[PDB]
Amino acid sequence: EILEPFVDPPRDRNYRIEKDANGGIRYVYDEIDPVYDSD
Amino acid sequence: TDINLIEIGPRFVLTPIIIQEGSFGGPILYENKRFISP
Repeated sequence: EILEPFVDPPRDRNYRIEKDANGGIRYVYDEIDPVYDSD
Repeated sequence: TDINLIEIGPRFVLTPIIIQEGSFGGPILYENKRFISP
């Protein structure tokens, strides 16, 4: 199913999109729980 | 009975330089425009 006969056919996230204090882009990651590891 | 204080250990002074919003980056929230570096 190609529409235009001689062109090329058109063609796990760890952060959150949040507005920062200044007004740009701020990334919010998964918080760290302080549970002690088995090792 | 009352209590008195006897000093133990670390006697040290903290000149504020900067306070950021991010974990170790992000926008600057507080900047101390007095600091004279060594």
